[PDB]
Amino acid sequence: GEFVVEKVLDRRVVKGKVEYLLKWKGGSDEDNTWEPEENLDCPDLIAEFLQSQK
Amino acid sequence: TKQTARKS
Repeated sequence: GEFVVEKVLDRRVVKGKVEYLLKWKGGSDEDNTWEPEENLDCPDLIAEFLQSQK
Repeated sequence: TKQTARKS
């Protein structure tokens, strides 16, 4: 399903797909999941994370 | 806007 995202935590590539580590709203740190970029509809949170690397 | 994502 589609859930609200609280923060993007990390980024990786697995089997040719870009993935982002998502912290879900209402979920805990145990609920974080890696989701491919096609699953993501949180551009503001993605950009904040990438800008936050550097 | 609403920050959402699909969960696999």
